Amino acid sequence: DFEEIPEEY
Amino acid sequence: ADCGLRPLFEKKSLEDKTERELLESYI
Amino acid sequence: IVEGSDAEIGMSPWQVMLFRKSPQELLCGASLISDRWVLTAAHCLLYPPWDKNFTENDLLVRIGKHSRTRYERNIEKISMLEKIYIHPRYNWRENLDRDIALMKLKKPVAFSDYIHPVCLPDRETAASLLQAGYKGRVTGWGNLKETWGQPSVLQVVNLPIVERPVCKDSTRIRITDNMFCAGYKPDEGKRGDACEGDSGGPFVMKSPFNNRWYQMGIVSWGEGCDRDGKYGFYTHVFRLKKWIQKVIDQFG
Amino acid sequence: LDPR
Repeated sequence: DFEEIPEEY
Repeated sequence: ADCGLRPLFEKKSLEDKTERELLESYI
Repeated sequence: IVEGSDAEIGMSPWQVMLFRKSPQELLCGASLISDRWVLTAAHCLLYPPWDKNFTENDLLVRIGKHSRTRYERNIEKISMLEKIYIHPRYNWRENLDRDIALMKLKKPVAFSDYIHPVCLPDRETAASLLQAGYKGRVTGWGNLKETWGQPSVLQVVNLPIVERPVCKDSTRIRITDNMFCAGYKPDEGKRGDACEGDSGGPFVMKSPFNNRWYQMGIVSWGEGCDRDGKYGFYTHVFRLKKWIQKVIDQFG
Repeated sequence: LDPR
C-alpha cells in the first residue's frame, strides 16, 4: 500500500 | 550538540501530551 | 506498536524508516544519531536463518516521516547508505546478543522541524535513568496486534523498565548484559508493546537534569506481541557505546 | 524468540 518514491532515489 | 532538543517541543517550550507520565515515573 | 497512540507531529524527529527498494517495503525503524549516522538492530540487515542479508543497496533510509506509507513530499528526506557496520560479535545464532549496527549515509541530511538527532547516553545519564519502574518511550510503524494491522501514522507507547530477574523468568532464552526488557506486569492493568515491523526502533527517555532525550535501547525481540507475562527485549545502547565511538572516528 |  506504499505510495511512490521519486525515481531520483 | 543540540541533540535531543526537539524543534517543535523543547525549543519552544511546548510539552507533548504524554511526556509528563515519563517524568513522573523518575523517582 | 501494540496498544499505542498516533504520534504527534515532530514528537520523534530522530525516528527513521528502513525502506525496501524492491519490493519497495518497510523493513524496520532506526534512529538518527548525527547528520550522517543511523543506528538500528543488526537483525534488520543480517538474519541467516531467514535468509536475510541486506547490502548497502537493496536499501534506502527515510527520515522525518509521520505517514507509514505516503511519500511526504516536502517533509521527509530519503538517503542512500554509503556503508553498513554490524557488531563483529552480534549473536544471531542463539539470542541476538549485541543486536546493533551503524549505517553511514552517502551524504549528510539537514536538520529541520521534523529531523533532529537523539542523544547517546553518558555513563552517568544511563546510571540514573535505567531503573526498573522508570518509563521510556517506543515508537514504530509496526504491527498493531500480535496477528491479524499496519497503522496509518507513527505509533507511540510509554513502558516501564522491568527488573532483570523477572525479565529472565519470563523466558527460556538466555538474557545477557547487553539486553534489558520492558512492559507492564499482568497485574499493573495497563499494557502495550513493540511488535513486528518496530525492530531497530529506539527506546528513549527524557533526562530530568538537562531536559534532553536520550536513546537508551533499540527494539530487538519478543515472544508474541503484548502477551501477559512476556516482555520486550532491547539492545543496551550504553553497554555498546565503545563499539559505537570506535566505528565513528574510524570511518567517520 | 521473535526478532521484531
